[PDB]
This record gives sequence, structure tokens and C-alpha cells, in this order.
Amino acid sequence: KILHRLLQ
Amino acid sequence: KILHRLLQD
Amino acid sequence: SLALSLTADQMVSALLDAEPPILYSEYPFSEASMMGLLTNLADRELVHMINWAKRVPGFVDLTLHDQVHLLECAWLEILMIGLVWRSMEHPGKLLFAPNLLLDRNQGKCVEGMVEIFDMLLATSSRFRMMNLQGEEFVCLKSIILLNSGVYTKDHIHRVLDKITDTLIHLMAKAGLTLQQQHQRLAQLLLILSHIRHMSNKGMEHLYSMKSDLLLEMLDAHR
Amino acid sequence: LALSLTADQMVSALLDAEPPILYSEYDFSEASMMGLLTNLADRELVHMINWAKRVPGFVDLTLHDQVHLLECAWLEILMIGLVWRSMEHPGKLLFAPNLLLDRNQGVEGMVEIFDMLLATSSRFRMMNLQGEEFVCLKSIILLNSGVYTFKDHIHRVLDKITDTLIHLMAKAGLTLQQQHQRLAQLLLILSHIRHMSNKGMEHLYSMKCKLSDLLLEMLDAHR
Repeated sequence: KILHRLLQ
Repeated sequence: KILHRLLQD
Repeated sequence: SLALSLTADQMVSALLDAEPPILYSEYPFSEASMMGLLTNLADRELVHMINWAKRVPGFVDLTLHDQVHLLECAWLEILMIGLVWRSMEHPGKLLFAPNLLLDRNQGKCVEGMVEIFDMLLATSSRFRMMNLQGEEFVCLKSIILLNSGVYTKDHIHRVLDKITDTLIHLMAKAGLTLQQQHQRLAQLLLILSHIRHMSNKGMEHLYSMKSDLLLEMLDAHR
Repeated sequence: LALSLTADQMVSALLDAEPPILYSEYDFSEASMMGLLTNLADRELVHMINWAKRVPGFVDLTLHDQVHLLECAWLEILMIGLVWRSMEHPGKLLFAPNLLLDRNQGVEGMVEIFDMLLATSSRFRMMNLQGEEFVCLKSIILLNSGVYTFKDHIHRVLDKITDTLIHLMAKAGLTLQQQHQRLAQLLLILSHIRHMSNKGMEHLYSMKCKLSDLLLEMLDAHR
């Protein structure tokens, strides 16, 4: 998930 | 519209 | 409009007196049988909702076209908050009727209703944890009727301010502080955003699942 | 942290975390404007993710809960931002400082969503919505839209934002009755923003059946 990566 | 009829009775 | 001249207690008693009755369903399930019971129940509840709407202070003062638009927008929302209110004292179950008490596993009988069933249960537990009172429920339900289609107008917002004065007046009698009054007011109205979400997702399947009145109510969202 | 903030410190923290106003690559088809709107929303999602990190109480949530709240509210947050920028432009939606559209420039079925966004913008204009109140509503949308789709910590932050909104209305000279009415008026609009997002997400899935890797994963979250 790109959203999970950008949030990390 | 049936809603018109029920809103007047 | 005689609704603006009403006091807070007169507003509450007018809403409590206008409450529709708790209907029964037709005396295991399948996809077409459960949808048949729910459709038949919702179709009969629409007749009581329409007469309940006329008794909401300020609704009669609207034109016939504005009355139709508000009911067409919020009819599923009003059915849901009523179902959620009935299911408060039944954790983990939805009380569609006194003889129709369904749980999660019953929602799997039709493909796609489990998601709405879980959201309805979460809303019921949310009201249950808030100790939602009947006087607050009838205020929230009338707000849905007037607000859900107001932007699709000065009289409606004036009546909406009256229900807010009614809600705060109810919380002051319960002993809440000034800080607790606006916090609970904000908490209750934010749940209306989820009730709107549940209605939008539920309506989405309803005009794909396809009573002439229930069809005209359904086509109004296409 | 968030529970140990004053109302004034809550306002300054939200105002300081505001994302910038991005430009589009404008200057026209129905699919050329959709390319501009999709390209703009895609670049705005990058700033929104970093804006959500700076919302008080959001970092305290788990990574799975942060992903969930943004997946459910991303279109709501974009819409309330668009509506806020369009306040000073009646009858027009300011997607970007160089992209200002009215009814006619609105795609198959996007006209209904356009009118609802305009009606929401005029509603904010009639209320004379303040930027201090706007940043509170936008952060309320982020925390509330997915709170029941998973909680005590999130509701505690929501109560603090409500205290912040009431604190702002008391500074504006409003009486206690006027504070509660305006607070209710603002939160009922969030019910309409949820409605616009649901209808918009429905229209966005029909176009995928006819972007970028992030906007597709955001769309797939709503199935």
C-alpha cells in the first residue's frame, strides 16, 4: 500500500 | 408521484 | 410558522407524540426471503414516516415540493436511525421488528449486507455507550428530515436552530455542564455523518437490487 | 500531547499545518479536464498525508488506523478544501488559482456534484466561515469519518476540537445560544460533505470502469 509507505 | 398523494391525505 | 414560537418542552412533547409505532414483520432465511421481509417492513414503515413528517413542527409550513424532496433524500436515513434506536438494548443484534431480531450471521444471507449490518451495529453500540435518551433520538431524527436535503431554505435552518436549542435544553436538565453540553451535542451530530454514509452505501445496493412508492423513493437517488 | 493543548494552541497547530494551494497544468475535453482534476488531486494527496501527520492526536494512532482514516476521508478532505477556497468566488469552484470553473465547465453526471459543492461554498459564505473554524472542521473529518468503520482516544481528540470551536465562537462575541447553534450548523454541513464524497466516489469508480498508483489504491479502499 502506497498510503502505508508514505505515512511511514 | 405517490409521495405527492400521501402528503396531502 | 408556529414551530419557531414553540418552547423547548413543547418541542419535545410534540416530537414524542408524533412517534410512529413499532411495526411487526410477516409471521431459516435466504437471499430473497429476507429481502422480502425487509422490503415489506420498510414499505409499511414509509406510510407512518410520511404522517410522522407532517407532525414535525415546521414541516407543514414548507411547500409540497420541498416536503417531497426532504423525504426522498432522508427516508432511508430515518429508517436506519429508527432501527439503530430499537437495537440499542440488544447488543450485537438488529431489531427490525419485535419478532425479527437478526444478528451478523443473518446478514450474510444476501451478498453485500454484512458491511451495512456491521455499521448499523456499531451505531447502535455508539448510542448504547452514550446512554442516548428518547428525547434526544426524536430530535436527531427530525434533524435528519430537515437537514439531509436542505442544500439540494431560511425557514428550514431557523427550525434546525430550534431543534438545537431543544437538544441543549435536554442536556441541561440531565445535569451536564456547559462543556459537557456542547461536547455531547457535537458527538450526536457527528453520528449523523455516519448515518448518511450508511444510507448512501445501502441505497447503492438497493437500486441495484431492484412496491411503487418504494420504487419512486428509490429512483429519486439515481 | 493533543489533550494537553489549549484552544489557542490547537488553532495555531492546525493553522501551521495547512497544506499549500497547488497549481494545475491548465491551458478542453471532458477527459482533459478530468486529467487536470485527477493530476491535481493526486498531488494534493501527497500534501494531505503529511498534513494528517501534523494533526494533533493522529500520530498517536496505529499505522493501520491512520491508513484507514485517510482512505475513508480523503475525498471529503479534498472537497472541504475546494469549498473553502471557493468561498470568495460565488458560482465558481476554485480548484487552483489558475483553474476556476462554474456550472458549464462541469463531464457525464459531474454536474450534480458541482452544484452541491457550490451550494456548500455559498453556505460557508453566508455563515462567514473563519479559517480558524475551517481547519477544525477539516481535522474533524479526518478523525470522525472512519471512527466507526474500524476509539476512545480518537473521541477524546474530537471533544478537544469541539472545545476549540466553542472557544473561537466565544471570542467572536457570540452568545451561548449562538455558539451552540453555529456549532450545530457547522457539523450538519459535514453530513453533506460525506454525501458529496459518497456520490463522488460512486462516480469515480464508474470512470475507472471506462489516474496514478496512489489514487487507484484510495479508490479501491471504497470498493
